[PDB]
Amino acid sequence: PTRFSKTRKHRGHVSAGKGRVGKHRKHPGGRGMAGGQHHHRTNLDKYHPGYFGKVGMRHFHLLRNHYWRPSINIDKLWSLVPSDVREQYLSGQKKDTAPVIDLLSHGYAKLLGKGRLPEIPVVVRARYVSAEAERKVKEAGGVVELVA
Amino acid sequence: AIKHNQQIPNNHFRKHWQRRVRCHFDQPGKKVTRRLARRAKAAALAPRPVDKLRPIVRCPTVKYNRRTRLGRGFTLEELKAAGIPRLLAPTIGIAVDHRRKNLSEESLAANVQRLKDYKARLILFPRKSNKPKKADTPKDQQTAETTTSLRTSFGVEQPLAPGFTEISKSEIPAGIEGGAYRALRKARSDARLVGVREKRAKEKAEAEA
RNA sequence: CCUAGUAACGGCGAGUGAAGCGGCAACAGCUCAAAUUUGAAAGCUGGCUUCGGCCCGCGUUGUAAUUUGGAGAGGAUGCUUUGGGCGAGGCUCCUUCUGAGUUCCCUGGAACGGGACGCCACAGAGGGUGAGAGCCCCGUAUAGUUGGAAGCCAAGCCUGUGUAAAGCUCCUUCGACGAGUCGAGUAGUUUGGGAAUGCUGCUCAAAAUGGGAGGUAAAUUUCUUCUAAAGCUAAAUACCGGCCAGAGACCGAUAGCGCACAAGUAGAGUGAUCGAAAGAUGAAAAGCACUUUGAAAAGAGGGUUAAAUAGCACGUGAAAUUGUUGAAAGGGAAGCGCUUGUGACCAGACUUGCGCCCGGCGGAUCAUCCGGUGUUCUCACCGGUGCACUCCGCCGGGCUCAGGCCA
RNA sequence: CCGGGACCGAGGACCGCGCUCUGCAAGGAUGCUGGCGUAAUGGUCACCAGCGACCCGUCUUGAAACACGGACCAAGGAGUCAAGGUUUUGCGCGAGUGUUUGGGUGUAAAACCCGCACGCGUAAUGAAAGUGAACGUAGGUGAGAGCUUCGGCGCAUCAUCGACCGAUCCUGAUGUAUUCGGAUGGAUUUGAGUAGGAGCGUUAAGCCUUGGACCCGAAAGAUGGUGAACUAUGCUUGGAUAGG
RNA sequence: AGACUAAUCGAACCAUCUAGUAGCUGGUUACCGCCGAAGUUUCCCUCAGGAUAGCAGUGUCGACCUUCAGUUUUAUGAGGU
RNA sequence: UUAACUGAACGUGGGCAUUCGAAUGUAUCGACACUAGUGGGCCAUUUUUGGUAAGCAGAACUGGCGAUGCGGGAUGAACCG
RNA sequence: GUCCCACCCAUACCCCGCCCUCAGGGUAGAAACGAUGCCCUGAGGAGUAGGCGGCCGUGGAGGUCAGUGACGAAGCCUAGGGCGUGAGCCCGGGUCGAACGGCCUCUAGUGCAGAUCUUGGUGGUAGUAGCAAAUACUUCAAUGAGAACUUGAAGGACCGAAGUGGGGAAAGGUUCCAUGUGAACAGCGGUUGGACAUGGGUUAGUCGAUCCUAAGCCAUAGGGAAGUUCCGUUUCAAAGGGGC
RNA sequence: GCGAUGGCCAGAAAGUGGUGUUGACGCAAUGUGAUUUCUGCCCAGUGCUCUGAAUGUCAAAGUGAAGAAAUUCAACCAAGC
RNA sequence: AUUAACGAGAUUCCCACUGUCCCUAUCUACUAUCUAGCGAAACCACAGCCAAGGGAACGGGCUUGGCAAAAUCAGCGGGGAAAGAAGACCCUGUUGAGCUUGACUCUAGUUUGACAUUGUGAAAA
RNA sequence: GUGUGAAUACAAACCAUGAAAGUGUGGCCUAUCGAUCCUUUAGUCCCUCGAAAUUUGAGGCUAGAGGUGCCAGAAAAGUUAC
RNA sequence: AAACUUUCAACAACGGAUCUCUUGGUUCUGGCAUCGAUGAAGAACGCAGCGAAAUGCGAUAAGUAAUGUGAAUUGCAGAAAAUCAUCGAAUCUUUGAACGCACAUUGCGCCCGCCGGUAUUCCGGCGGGCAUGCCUGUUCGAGCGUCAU
Ligand SMILES: [Mg+2]
Ligand SMILES: [Mg+2]
Ligand SMILES: [Mg+2]
Ligand SMILES: [Mg+2]
Ligand SMILES: [Mg+2]
Ligand SMILES: [Mg+2]
Ligand SMILES: [Mg+2]
Ligand SMILES: [Mg+2]
Ligand SMILES: [Mg+2]
Ligand SMILES: [Mg+2]
Ligand SMILES: [Mg+2]
Ligand SMILES: [Mg+2]
Ligand SMILES: [Mg+2]
Ligand SMILES: [Mg+2]
Ligand SMILES: [Mg+2]
Ligand SMILES: [Mg+2]
Ligand SMILES: [Mg+2]
Ligand SMILES: [Mg+2]
Ligand SMILES: [Mg+2]
Ligand SMILES: [Mg+2]
Ligand SMILES: [Mg+2]
Ligand SMILES: [Mg+2]
Ligand SMILES: [Mg+2]
Ligand SMILES: [Mg+2]
Ligand SMILES: [Mg+2]
Ligand SMILES: [Mg+2]
Ligand SMILES: [Mg+2]
Ligand SMILES: [Mg+2]
Ligand SMILES: [Mg+2]
Ligand SMILES: [Mg+2]
Ligand SMILES: [Mg+2]
Ligand SMILES: [Mg+2]
Ligand SMILES: [Mg+2]
Ligand SMILES: [Mg+2]
Ligand SMILES: [Mg+2]
Ligand SMILES: [Mg+2]
Ligand SMILES: [Mg+2]
Ligand SMILES: [Mg+2]
Ligand SMILES: [Mg+2]
Ligand SMILES: [Mg+2]
Ligand SMILES: [Mg+2]
Ligand SMILES: [Mg+2]
Ligand SMILES: [Mg+2]
Ligand SMILES: [Mg+2]
Ligand SMILES: [Mg+2]
Ligand SMILES: [Mg+2]
Ligand SMILES: [Mg+2]
Ligand SMILES: [Mg+2]
Ligand SMILES: [Mg+2]
Ligand SMILES: [Mg+2]
Ligand SMILES: [Mg+2]
Ligand SMILES: [Mg+2]
Ligand SMILES: [Mg+2]
Ligand SMILES: [Mg+2]
Ligand SMILES: [Mg+2]
Ligand SMILES: [Mg+2]
Ligand SMILES: [Mg+2]
Ligand SMILES: [Mg+2]
Ligand SMILES: [Mg+2]
Ligand SMILES: [Mg+2]
Ligand SMILES: [Mg+2]
Ligand SMILES: [Mg+2]
Ligand SMILES: [Mg+2]
Ligand SMILES: [Mg+2]
Ligand SMILES: [Mg+2]
Ligand SMILES: [Mg+2]
Ligand SMILES: [Mg+2]
Ligand SMILES: [Mg+2]
Ligand SMILES: [Mg+2]
Ligand SMILES: [Mg+2]
Ligand SMILES: [Mg+2]
Ligand SMILES: [Mg+2]
Ligand SMILES: [Mg+2]
Ligand SMILES: [Mg+2]
Ligand SMILES: [Mg+2]
Ligand SMILES: [Mg+2]
Ligand SMILES: [Mg+2]
Ligand SMILES: [Mg+2]
Ligand SMILES: [Mg+2]
Ligand SMILES: [Mg+2]
Ligand SMILES: [Mg+2]
Ligand SMILES: [Mg+2]
Ligand SMILES: [Mg+2]
Ligand SMILES: [Mg+2]
Ligand SMILES: [Mg+2]
Ligand SMILES: [Mg+2]
Ligand SMILES: [Mg+2]
Ligand SMILES: [Mg+2]
Ligand SMILES: [Mg+2]
Ligand SMILES: [Mg+2]
Ligand SMILES: [Mg+2]
Ligand SMILES: [Mg+2]
Ligand SMILES: [Mg+2]
Ligand SMILES: [Mg+2]
Ligand SMILES: [Mg+2]
Ligand SMILES: [Mg+2]
Ligand SMILES: [Mg+2]
Ligand SMILES: [Mg+2]
Ligand SMILES: [Mg+2]
Ligand SMILES: [Mg+2]
Ligand SMILES: [Mg+2]
Ligand SMILES: [Mg+2]
Ligand SMILES: [Mg+2]
Ligand SMILES: [Mg+2]
Ligand SMILES: [Mg+2]
Ligand SMILES: [Mg+2]
Ligand SMILES: [Mg+2]
Ligand SMILES: [Mg+2]
Ligand SMILES: [Mg+2]
Ligand SMILES: [Mg+2]
Ligand SMILES: [Mg+2]
Ligand SMILES: [Mg+2]
Ligand SMILES: [Mg+2]
Ligand SMILES: [Mg+2]
Ligand SMILES: [Mg+2]
Ligand SMILES: [Mg+2]
Ligand SMILES: [Mg+2]
Ligand SMILES: [Mg+2]
Ligand SMILES: [Mg+2]
Ligand SMILES: [Mg+2]
Ligand SMILES: [Mg+2]
Ligand SMILES: [Mg+2]
Ligand SMILES: [Mg+2]
Ligand SMILES: [Mg+2]
Ligand SMILES: [Mg+2]
Repeated sequence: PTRFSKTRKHRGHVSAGKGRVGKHRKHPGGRGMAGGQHHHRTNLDKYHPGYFGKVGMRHFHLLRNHYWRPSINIDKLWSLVPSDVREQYLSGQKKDTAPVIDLLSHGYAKLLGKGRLPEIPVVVRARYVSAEAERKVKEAGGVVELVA
Repeated sequence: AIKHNQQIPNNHFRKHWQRRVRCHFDQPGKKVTRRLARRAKAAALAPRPVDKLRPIVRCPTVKYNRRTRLGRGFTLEELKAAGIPRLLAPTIGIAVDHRRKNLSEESLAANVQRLKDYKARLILFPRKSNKPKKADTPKDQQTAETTTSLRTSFGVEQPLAPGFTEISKSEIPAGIEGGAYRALRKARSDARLVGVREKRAKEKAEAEA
């Protein structure tokens, strides 16, 4: 809102807070990113190291769908189970059944191994799996199976 | 002219953008017009549903591979298996797509069953009331609770496979012999080395002569 | 909408910059060339015609039927399919029609204002009427209704009929498919398209599981996907330019369009063009009769009006600037600050209020008790009692207290 | 220890330090008296008087300047809006968050309701292929608010030594499609990482960029039109110029 | 003669692109309260301008920890005016 | 690392104060965030460099004016207070 | 020149009152409080560029004040008051005639002395510069309110046939004629006027245009050009007129 | 400078145009500037003009070689120098 | 180089001539002047007496002195660092434009080569 | 407390030299020099050419070189008396 | 002491600010698709009892027909609706893409028909016609381009 702005407070004061010596001219220093390798080099080097130059190779017609593989950690693996069934498993009212989790159905392609796992068998169907995640599932007593 | 720690500005307003600004103050009025057009076309299609029957289709890429949705129309093979003539399908509310193919028995069977359910639920009024033919509903089962939205009454029942399933222990499958991670590494390596191994094998085979 | 300010382009600087997928709105599919009707140009324009046809012309260097790759053609095979006419009834369209105060009192020139009493409301949107009107008037709400034209849709009926035409189920075989076109080179331009994204010019110039594409130039071998060089097609989309209509936390006559007005006018320029200023008396012209002075314009009386200092130089009527009247100052500026003085003109404060004794007047509660209600459950109220060594109020006298300004 | 004078009286029951203790000069003025009760005090204006007093705005080291603008008055007149970004406020929900592209609905541009996808966040690292985060009660040491059974428990955060993930360098096991695979542990390395998630949406402010971009101002450049009624040159057709 | 081409000529006039750009000149609108500068560093075809650090304000947060200091004393180094 | 537990570094456990080991002050300690203006300066003491010199030009330290009124120096940006 | 005494005054110092800022405390078995309040205590106050906070004012929106008003809203004037440090707010008197305001939120085209600012209006200068080229007017009479610049008569003068004469071309468009005339215009006046108003006025076989061709321009046939169109004018054209 | 298949020039192009109803006593382009008397030396430089071999330089197209092909490398060159 | 004739071309001298001058005077008309009528504009921070001082180093204002009396008319050119006109000289600007060239980068035209238009014969190794 | 140029101590290695100890990471010390883009080399069972292969070619990663002397690094002749 | 200048106040001037108003703009939203050789848009000139302009109209000229409504119009005059709404029938001057050729001319022609002057020929009056590109068709033709007798 205009009534909360500082221009209202600058009414009656010549130069509107822009100074008398420097006068708020049009574009001192240039427009946009002018002088990146010149008078603005000090800023462009203090911040944004690496602004200029090329690194790496090109990929013509990159289709982002080729690289779709969202990952989930084993610490949040059990959060994919519905809360009531998850509580039943964690408290131990099954111990004769195992949950089969479809990471692709939940929207994930790779299983990573960040967290810990409770000592409960569980079958995990994933496109990809990390070595640590696989090891941790096996030690918990389950198995991971590749499904594409 | 940058002056502090700023994200480098890249606002594409160096053309005369004001000449092509598209505001949307007509959003509610356009919605009202759309609703009026829908009501008019539904009234015109008095007993018929307002849309055509669509098949179930799997989204193409490796992303969205997991989900199904509605397609454009049923294939000629699906119509033939369901027993619906090609020229008769579009006149009874069925969308037909002549350029889609059934590469898999699963999709073929799913769409055929969909068509069969639609045909079982179809009520066909005779062209002339005073002389119905054998293919029309015989005026007795012509009264029933009908649907006017095939997109809802014949939607995608489950676009995604169930993400949770319980099996008993001792039914847990045995893992891949070397492990899943190793199996993936081995498959990747074989795919990388298929050509080099092939040329080396043929070279060693031909080295004798 | 998202993809995405991404892939990519860029003196890789400044900067630029798509697409596939995905969600949605809307969905609609088709017809030609390439075949012999060959047991019958079956096709079409024009003219005449009782309506049955006739004539000329076009056309075999190909007009109809069939076929368009999703196929189809040819055969089998048994099922299946079709043409016309009404039409209740409904939605439209034009048209007739719509509730309630002008009741009493005050102000006013005029109630549409204030007060009192009423009414209507599926209508208290808006406007007019002599000032803020639901009920004075037009309109406003509601589905109805008076009469009429017949525009659409349509339940269902009535009635032809398989020579012909049409679909499906199987099949050995056949299975025509667009050329200075694709493609290649080079040049220019363009693109995010990068050993070249599209387009165009020039040169070369195709093929028959061929050809194009598969985002790094090339040879070789595979694979995937479509089928160019012919054509038609609602909708969802843009647009307030045109014609209507409804609105706004917009502007309010130097604003808002240049234009609220005889505005793209008056006027300027040879011309292309440029291009203003300018709204408001009053409810009603009732727009000042008549007398008098003046050559006249006008003035002075008088009249109209609620009002003329509202008189067509017209609502209100600021400042700059000016005239008259009154007061004051002024020996080469004035204005201004602090502080008195003089003169002029003023706002407040005060003119009482509290108490206590002594008399007069009036009244009926003053304590207490009884009953009924309320409430904070112990504190009140309302009735009955009281009934004058109480209580309250008003006068008269005395005393006390405080209360203005300067000392 | 006695006088003489000036300016001032803030506070508003008691409370406290105390003294020369029936009281007091001790945590801030009372008592008595007089005149007037109105223009008397007081305010405003005009003028005289004493002292003081350069014309404002601006650029500037420096302005009253012999620096520029300003004769006067009325009205108009200049940091806005949008997108994107950032930090800090206030909100809602929270490992999630965001209804409003759209649909439903409506007393109809409002309000209300719905969900698939999607964006951002939840995982980083490398040019990329790719790989991808716990030895420990999610570690040890020193601090550390606050709790404590008084023995220590130790938030946030800071310093420090370690551990884990990706990358880079080293080696280089069991194996082998014998040229592939890359176990184990080791780096004076390196990362916008992990190590009991903080984000998403929205509101307000400052700041940044592009935009007309606080307002007014060039000399120029370009596209498309209009002029030889002046004047220049030429063509066609005409006219005019005493007396010596 | 850079003369003339409608008072316009070292490139006419009209309209538009166009509110062209300006590191340059001018201006930039109520009051009170608190705090309160810089003309210096480095880089820039930088020298009438920018960025960068410094000086300044505001908002906080932390145990505001028992520390901090344009100072003296004591002890102990360096210097070449 | 050394010939070696012998050193280096980091610690465990125990002890110190009848006094936390000069003075003075503490009228403010530290960390963080975001950002304004400024980036023409000038004057003076002392030390100066160039110059014959300059109300000239250029430096070091400190204090000033700029940004500041007030008393004094009659008159004044810097002098004295 | 040196030494001594008393005295004068800064916005400095000391004591006191008040304002604000900053800081530190008290205030609930609430007899309690714009707790955002009140009470107690201490210190401090310069300021351009600039930052921040709090407030005043303006147009419009929601809510509210059962708000004000034709028995007078808004606006305007005011050597009449009151409040606030101030921006401002309120009231008295006059004018006037139809709407308007306070409070809390919301909103912005929201506050002017400047910009050789924009538009409009108005001053001093100032009854001033000036109204002096083209030889020149005078007498009587009429008219009229009014006569140097109207008219009649008379006189005196100029233009002196390359004219201040008589007619035309371009250009103007009614200025031509009659009648009447208030204002405006005729830079003095005005009875007069190319002014204003009301009515009239331009007569062709022979005068011109019309006909012809000139310089030149535009078609056509054709050829260029994406095209607006360019060339072409007799050119690579099947291009007509005489009688029975 | 030019004898028309041309010189100089205009045009976006043209089956276009000017010189040109022209033809060297002409058309076009320059310098000097009546008459008189004269107009000397210099072709190294920059131009213009003429020859492009015993001489060197070169593009596209074309030729040869290598290659699997893209390509690469070799010779050859018209104008111009 | 010279040159008759010509020249509103530049220059020196001589005769004549004269107010150019010594050295000014006088006359005429029309103004100015005064009056009736009519009636602007430029310009204007506020204004208008000086001397010195200091000051942005040349004051109308400030300091210290001199002084200082209404309201006015005709002239006048000392001052108002008087009015025009955002200095045209000079410098700065990463502002232009006209012109030049062996500046940088291009370009109409032009020259030459190649391909196409482009066909049919013969001869020469 | 950014680059650049220089410089200092130590670690990984494997070398030179002296019987050793030790010294040596250019010149006894204080100057002697150069970004992005592009190009060219050197480095490997390294990565990519995105339908799948092989071979050319191309593109990446790490380290040098070709240079900006206006040396934190534009590609640049005059005249104006109009 | 007046006058003059200045200051202050009342009244009167000058001017058009302020307030209030608004048949106007501006912006958004919704509906609709309809110009022209059957002569458009635009231009010119005319038309009313008394009009210059604006608006409307076209020699049938401030309008005619037709339908609906139902008593006006109004400044005056006049008369027996209306300056009304609607609108399907007409009129529609000179032009203009503009069309016989032109046009800086109210210029100059040709064809058909009728009516007059002795008239197929000249003159006058009236009516209807005469542009270009292209398509289909008709008819009349050209060419040793070509086919049979
Ligand atoms: Mg300030
Ligand atoms: Mg300024
Ligand atoms: Mg600045
Ligand atoms: Mg622009
Ligand atoms: Mg490109
Ligand atoms: Mg672009
Ligand atoms: Mg009614
Ligand atoms: Mg009455
Ligand atoms: Mg009433
Ligand atoms: Mg009403
Ligand atoms: Mg095809
Ligand atoms: Mg190209
Ligand atoms: Mg182009
Ligand atoms: Mg290309
Ligand atoms: Mg590929
Ligand atoms: Mg497919
Ligand atoms: Mg096609
Ligand atoms: Mg089409
Ligand atoms: Mg206007
Ligand atoms: Mg006006
Ligand atoms: Mg206007
Ligand atoms: Mg004109
Ligand atoms: Mg008015
Ligand atoms: Mg009045
Ligand atoms: Mg009035
Ligand atoms: Mg008035
Ligand atoms: Mg006044
Ligand atoms: Mg006084
Ligand atoms: Mg007094
Ligand atoms: Mg003084
Ligand atoms: Mg200066
Ligand atoms: Mg000043
Ligand atoms: Mg001076
Ligand atoms: Mg200056
Ligand atoms: Mg200046
Ligand atoms: Mg001035
Ligand atoms: Mg206004
Ligand atoms: Mg104003
Ligand atoms: Mg601007
Ligand atoms: Mg901006
Ligand atoms: Mg401009
Ligand atoms: Mg220009
Ligand atoms: Mg340019
Ligand atoms: Mg042009
Ligand atoms: Mg002429
Ligand atoms: Mg003669
Ligand atoms: Mg010259
Ligand atoms: Mg002109
Ligand atoms: Mg001229
Ligand atoms: Mg020009
Ligand atoms: Mg112009
Ligand atoms: Mg301070
Ligand atoms: Mg540079
Ligand atoms: Mg400056
Ligand atoms: Mg020494
Ligand atoms: Mg030394
Ligand atoms: Mg600098
Ligand atoms: Mg800075
Ligand atoms: Mg300086
Ligand atoms: Mg500066
Ligand atoms: Mg100096
Ligand atoms: Mg300064
Ligand atoms: Mg000071
Ligand atoms: Mg002083
Ligand atoms: Mg104080
Ligand atoms: Mg202060
Ligand atoms: Mg507004
Ligand atoms: Mg009033
Ligand atoms: Mg009224
Ligand atoms: Mg404004
Ligand atoms: Mg003003
Ligand atoms: Mg100002
Ligand atoms: Mg005079
Ligand atoms: Mg004169
Ligand atoms: Mg005279
Ligand atoms: Mg005369
Ligand atoms: Mg008389
Ligand atoms: Mg006379
Ligand atoms: Mg004479
Ligand atoms: Mg003669
Ligand atoms: Mg005459
Ligand atoms: Mg004459
Ligand atoms: Mg003429
Ligand atoms: Mg007369
Ligand atoms: Mg006159
Ligand atoms: Mg007169
Ligand atoms: Mg007269
Ligand atoms: Mg008379
Ligand atoms: Mg006249
Ligand atoms: Mg004649
Ligand atoms: Mg004629
Ligand atoms: Mg032509
Ligand atoms: Mg042609
Ligand atoms: Mg010569
Ligand atoms: Mg030579
Ligand atoms: Mg030679
Ligand atoms: Mg050669
Ligand atoms: Mg001679
Ligand atoms: Mg004079
Ligand atoms: Mg006079
Ligand atoms: Mg003045
Ligand atoms: Mg003086
Ligand atoms: Mg002086
Ligand atoms: Mg002066
Ligand atoms: Mg005097
Ligand atoms: Mg003079
Ligand atoms: Mg003078
Ligand atoms: Mg002056
Ligand atoms: Mg200047
Ligand atoms: Mg510079
Ligand atoms: Mg230039
Ligand atoms: Mg020029
Ligand atoms: Mg280098
Ligand atoms: Mg380079
Ligand atoms: Mg590949
Ligand atoms: Mg280089
Ligand atoms: Mg440098
Ligand atoms: Mg007036
Ligand atoms: Mg017509
Ligand atoms: Mg015709
Ligand atoms: Mg015709
Ligand atoms: Mg003619
Ligand atoms: Mg006859
Ligand atoms: Mg015919
Ligand atoms: Mg023939």
